[PDB]
Amino acid sequence: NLNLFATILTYPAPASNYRGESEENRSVIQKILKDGQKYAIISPESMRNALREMLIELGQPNNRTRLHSEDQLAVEFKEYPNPDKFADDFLFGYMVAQTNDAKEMKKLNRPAKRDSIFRCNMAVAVNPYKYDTVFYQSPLNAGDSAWKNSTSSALLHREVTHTAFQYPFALAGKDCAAKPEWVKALLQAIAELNGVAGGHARAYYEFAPRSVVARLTPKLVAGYQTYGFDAEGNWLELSRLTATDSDNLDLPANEFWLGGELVRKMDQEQKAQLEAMGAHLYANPEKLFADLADSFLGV
Amino acid sequence: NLNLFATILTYPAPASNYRGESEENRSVIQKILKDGQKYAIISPESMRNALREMLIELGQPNNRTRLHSEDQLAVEFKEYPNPDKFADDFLFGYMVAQTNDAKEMKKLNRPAKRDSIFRCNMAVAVNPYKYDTVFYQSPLNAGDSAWKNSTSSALLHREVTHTAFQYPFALAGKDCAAKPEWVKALLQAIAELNGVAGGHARAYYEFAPRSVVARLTPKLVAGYQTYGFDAEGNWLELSRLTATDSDNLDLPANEFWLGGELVRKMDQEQKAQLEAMGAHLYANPEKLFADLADSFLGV
Amino acid sequence: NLNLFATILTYPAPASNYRGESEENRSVIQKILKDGQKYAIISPESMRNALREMLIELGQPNNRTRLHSEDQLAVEFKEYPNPDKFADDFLFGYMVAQTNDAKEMKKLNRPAKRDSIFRCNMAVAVNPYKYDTVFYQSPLNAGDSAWKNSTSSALLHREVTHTAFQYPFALAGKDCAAKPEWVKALLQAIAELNGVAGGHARAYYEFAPRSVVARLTPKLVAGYQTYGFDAEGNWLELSRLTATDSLPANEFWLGGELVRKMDQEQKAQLEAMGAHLYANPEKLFADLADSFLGV
Amino acid sequence: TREYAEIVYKIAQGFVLSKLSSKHDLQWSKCKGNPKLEREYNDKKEKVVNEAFLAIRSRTEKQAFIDYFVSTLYPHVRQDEFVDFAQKLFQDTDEIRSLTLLALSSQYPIK
Amino acid sequence: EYAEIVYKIAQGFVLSKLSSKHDLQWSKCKGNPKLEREYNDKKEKVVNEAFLAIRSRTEKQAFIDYFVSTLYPHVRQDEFVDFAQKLFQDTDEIRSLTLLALSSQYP
Amino acid sequence: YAEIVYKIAQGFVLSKLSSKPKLEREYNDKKEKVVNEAFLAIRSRTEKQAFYPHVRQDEFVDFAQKLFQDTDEIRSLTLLALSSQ
Amino acid sequence: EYAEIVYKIAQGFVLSKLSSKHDLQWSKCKGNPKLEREYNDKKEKVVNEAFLAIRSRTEKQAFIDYFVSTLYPHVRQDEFVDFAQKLFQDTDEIRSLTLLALSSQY
DNA sequence: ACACAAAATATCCAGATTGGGGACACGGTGATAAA
DNA sequence: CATGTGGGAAA
Repeated sequence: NLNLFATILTYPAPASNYRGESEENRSVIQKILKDGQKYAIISPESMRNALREMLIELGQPNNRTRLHSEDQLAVEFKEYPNPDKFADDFLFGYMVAQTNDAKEMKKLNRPAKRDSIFRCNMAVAVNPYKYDTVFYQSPLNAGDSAWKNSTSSALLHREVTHTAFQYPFALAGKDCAAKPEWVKALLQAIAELNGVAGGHARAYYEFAPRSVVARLTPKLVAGYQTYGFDAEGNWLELSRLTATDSDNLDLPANEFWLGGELVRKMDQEQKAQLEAMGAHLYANPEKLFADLADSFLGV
Repeated sequence: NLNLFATILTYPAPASNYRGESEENRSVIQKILKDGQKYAIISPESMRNALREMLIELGQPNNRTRLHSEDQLAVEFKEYPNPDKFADDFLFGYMVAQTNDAKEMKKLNRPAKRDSIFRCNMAVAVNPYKYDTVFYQSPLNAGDSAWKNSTSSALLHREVTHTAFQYPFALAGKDCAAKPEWVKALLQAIAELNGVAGGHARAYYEFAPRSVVARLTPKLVAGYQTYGFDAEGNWLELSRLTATDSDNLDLPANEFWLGGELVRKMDQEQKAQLEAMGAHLYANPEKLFADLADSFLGV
Repeated sequence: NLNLFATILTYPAPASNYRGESEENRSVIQKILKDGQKYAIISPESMRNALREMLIELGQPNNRTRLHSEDQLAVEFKEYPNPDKFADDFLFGYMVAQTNDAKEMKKLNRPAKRDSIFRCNMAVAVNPYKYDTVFYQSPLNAGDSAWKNSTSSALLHREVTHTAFQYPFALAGKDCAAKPEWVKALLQAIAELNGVAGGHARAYYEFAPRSVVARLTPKLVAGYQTYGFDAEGNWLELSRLTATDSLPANEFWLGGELVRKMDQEQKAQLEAMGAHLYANPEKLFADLADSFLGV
Repeated sequence: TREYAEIVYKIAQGFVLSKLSSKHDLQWSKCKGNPKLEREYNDKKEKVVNEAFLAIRSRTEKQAFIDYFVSTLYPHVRQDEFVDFAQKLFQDTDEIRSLTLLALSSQYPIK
Repeated sequence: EYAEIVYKIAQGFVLSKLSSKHDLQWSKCKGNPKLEREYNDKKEKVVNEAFLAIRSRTEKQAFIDYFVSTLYPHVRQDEFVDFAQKLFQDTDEIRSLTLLALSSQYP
Repeated sequence: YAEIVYKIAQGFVLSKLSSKPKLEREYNDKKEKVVNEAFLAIRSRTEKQAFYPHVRQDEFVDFAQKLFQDTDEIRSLTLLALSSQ
Repeated sequence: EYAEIVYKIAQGFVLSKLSSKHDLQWSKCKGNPKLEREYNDKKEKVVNEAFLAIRSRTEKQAFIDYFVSTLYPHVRQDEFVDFAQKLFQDTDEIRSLTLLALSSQY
């Protein structure tokens, strides 16, 4: 009741996510895994920025905001960040400093914020990469030389993959005075996040709802999960033996896990069997979050 | 009320629409999917060009026009691209910058075009590729030595597929000052799309009418859909559980769907009962975009 | 009956916990082995600090704590440590005094404290390092110059490895007057630990539960184990050359997560020979700790 | 298979030589002293090998490549290993297509 | 042994036809070279006739109707069952197998 | 069920043979060669000519099986009988 | 040893392709300076387009099929099968050698 | 219902040709601090 | 810088 864990996957779709750079005119993709194949990944700070943007989307005061200016990537700083900020600074982010003024701005707050309340890891494509590409391009040239771009009309390439990927996250319950109001918004935003990519004019897809495996127990951060699903998308095979035996055999409890969308798989008899112990009842993740945020919280 | 999600598919017809290149005398086609089969695609920028052409068809001022001139692919670029351009520049497109002249073109507009209100994704053939080809031609020479082309009479090949494919698209409803005049043109254009091919001298293919499933929700860009139909095209099996419990059992409500051409399927019993929840009435897709565009828009 | 050895591994996950620095500013992971392959390690001090932190987490007294303060790294002196400190100092902790305070802390306790009791070792990735890396950072610049950081914004690289690593540990049974209460908490904590790294805003992974095997023998610190597990995880081969010949005896093994392998016939014959009847690693430490203890 | 690679090279060159000998009743044994015969010999070899190469390269597919190879090409005579070589062929054919392309294209006369 | 059966039945068929047309037991050919020449001529005539006959018709029912009727396979007393039950891919592949086996036997 | 066709063909051929020491071997070899004349007559059929464990069930069931895939039956009597001799 | 034959293959491909396409040889090129200029620039163009074509499609099948082009220059009599087997298996160093050989001709 | 036989010879494509032209990225940036 | 090779099966 003091910790919350989850891993979330998505729907299958093509993904561009042009990140790398190449003189050979091919926007390469990031590969991290070594099993004889390559996998596509997502940097966590990308979804961090998306979460910041949707904290902006709902009414939530902030100190950080992106502006468009000279080519140096700049972000407007607004008021000086304080731990008693409403949405962004308190929830995550550090107040780095070089001079840190005088006597810690007259002993106001503290220049050391521990870390983000919630911690996330990078995503894994869980589908092998293939060398396919798209000859999607033919830049042209200006006609009247008015605001003309580069002189020549060159050729280049791009590549995409049809893939669905998952990512884990977790958090610990420390504060309950001011934390609940912004934790509700955090959970609502987590239930539906959009972006986390450079190209949305082309190769648009959204990836929040596919399944939830949430957990909340006073074990102080214990993980029986491997943070991995299969291609067909169900991982209950190794955990079906674990789900039962709630009363005895020292096995993970009944109100230890939560359901998702995989519960709507075809067969139902064993779903009814598992219903007696565990809380695998919610088919829509957005409804599941509205209840389990209350359950995890004080109210 | 502020978002619109939809997917559009087509009628079956033999379609080549060659895009690739090869010295092997076979105009290759683009394949991206990896399930042991090959699927043909159409890149979105071609659809964007077709949309620009159709906006040109109706009375709509523009700053970008394609000229037919010297062999280098070129565009007549006309005036400075200003965000207050009635049809093309505001709706999508970007204002590039290399030198950015002096004092930001007399302190006018902004050269950072970030928003592309029309969000588009590529199409998927949803039909496995076949290695069939066509032995359709042999190049032939000139005899009177007037404007003499290549010396010999060559031979080559081409391949075609009998296929029908779908694509998703989405847009966010934020502005209501200038959009209502121009947005209506976009919706009308989408209903009718003409082009999106290499050469219509052969295998001219059009994908104007078929079933459509538009969805507008105040969910801040969230979609339960998967963006995929069956081989027959009856994707609606997933909503069978969703429609039954509109009133109760903690599931989405009656105003939760829109219809299209697929409603004219033979069965009628559940269409009578589904009428009690959704607006499944429009037999003609072109009529659908006349009404639901009004509801999504201000008027 | 007076010595206990064990080794612990974990689940696969990307890496973290860098130490080195680069002139051209790519964070670098530690490298040790020079045989044509690289490996990532963790110094024992980090996991010792994490164990101290989780001893603080449970209700336990202490004379040492980490305070978040000015840039200089400091630790609170608090009061004079005593050997009869209820949780930490008795468990471990060495103090060395330059002046030896006043007359050997007034002729009390013992001046120099021997840590002993607890032992640790390196953590080896048991999976070769690869040159994969990601360039990730694109810092910001202030638009109002309110507490502005460095002027420019750069782009630098960072690398991760999809790897799981193991480490051994050991402890001897010498005290039983006040030791058991704190030993129970120590075993509960080591059965489930977390952190042992700096970067947890990114690259989050936890390495408490996996196939664990421990040995309680009066061997005076001699171990047949090579202290190495299989890369795939099926390290069981060392048991096959040994268990069939019971020259370790029948009660010289334990079991962990690996026992739930589908094969069952040799489990039955080993059940009559070894007491590896545990499938939940948490349950294993609850019982075998009592056997290690006098009662 | 390296043995089957040698088989492929041998059968390709044998098919070329045998087809040239049968179709235009021409023998290389008469090479010496008749250079004009060398021109029409090289011309016929060019024609046949170019036609074969274009035909084989024209399409790539399992059934088309397999049945064209078994119909329009006459393999050499061996006692038993044909079963092993064929059964190894039927799982994977692309490497066999590349190897037979190499063997056939190596037959071009120099200059 | 699957493909070995096809090879054996093709070789037996060509030998049986050659024996029906002309005297069998090739070892009687012995030294007289003209006997070898005429034997090879008859062999290649029969083989290429069968080659053309099977080549022009390789389409489903007609192919098997010509194959089973005009060829004499071995007994395969009980092992034939597996050969019969998978007949679809069996034909789809033994068209190529039979063509290869027939093409293998030229002088 | 191909083995059923093999068994019925072999049994019925042996039945005709029984209906009417190298001498024993050559007798069987020549007689089985004689019975082949009946099969070439049967394999001259195209669709319509000449139509053990149980009798009641087969007529109730196998009669339906005979009329839907009669094209399959052509290989049975041809392939199986020829395999004998 | 195969590096030299690969270099010779590339050189023969370039010379034979140019001679077939635009009926030019080295001696008449030595004739007058304008013909050096024309032949040289066309050679630059053809080698550049070949290098640009080959610089992409870096995998087994794509590289093999793009190697199918150029008509397998001067493969000559197959006295050695090791090239057919070992080099087809390696399929990596061959691309680097081919790229270097193509870039060497300018 | 007895017996007899279940086809024979020549031949299975011929010639001409297998792409052409223009173009393969533009600009801004490479970490601060305590021991 | 160039061409080469054989023979069986059953109640």
